[PDB]
Amino acid sequence: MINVSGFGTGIVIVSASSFPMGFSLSKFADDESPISSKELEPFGYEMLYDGGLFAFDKAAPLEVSVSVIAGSEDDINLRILLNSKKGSFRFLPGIIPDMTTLVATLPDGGRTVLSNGTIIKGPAIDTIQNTGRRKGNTYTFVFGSYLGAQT
Amino acid sequence: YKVITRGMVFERMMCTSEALNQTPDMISATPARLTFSQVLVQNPKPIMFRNAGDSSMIDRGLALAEDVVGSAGDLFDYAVN
Repeated sequence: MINVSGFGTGIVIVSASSFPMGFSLSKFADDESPISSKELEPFGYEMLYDGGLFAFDKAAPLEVSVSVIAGSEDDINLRILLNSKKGSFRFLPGIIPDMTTLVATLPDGGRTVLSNGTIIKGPAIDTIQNTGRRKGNTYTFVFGSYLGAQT
Repeated sequence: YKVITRGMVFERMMCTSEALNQTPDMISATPARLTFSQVLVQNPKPIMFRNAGDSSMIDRGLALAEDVVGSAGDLFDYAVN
């Protein structure tokens, strides 16, 4: 059998300036997917006029999204990260506040070193659902470095 | 300027136009559209020389030698010194 569980997953987000030491996401949401990423597209194809095929490279962002429980310390840290304008930081040949998410998936030890990226979108205020229970908050980051997976 | 985009070296290039754009879609950075145009030259490859003695001579045409006043005594004192 293959264990494809998700319990025990931890995330460590380290930002260049906002959180140089970094924070840890462990409290993930129950209604929304704790981690969700759209399919990477690093290749493209074009049709030649003789029916042939040509294959080339494209620029492939990695848009990841993490869902956290409303009101938790991870949610507060992510909101603090969201509310940090890029124009208030010193600039280097790198990226405005370069933030990397070390993802430790399960006791399998799968470590993902998604880096060279930044947060993009998230909820500013908590939305109260019809049921009366605040919706889990999904924050989306984008990355340009998507290698480092082990085991 | 020499523009090297992707293994595509371009020499003798000068900026013809340039346009900045400031919009609420980019509040930190500013998009900019630059346009360069190559300076057409009669000889793409010129011939030079190593040592400083052997140029081909360049002619200055008619000059209309301008006028100064120093008298010959001043020139003589200058040559003496």
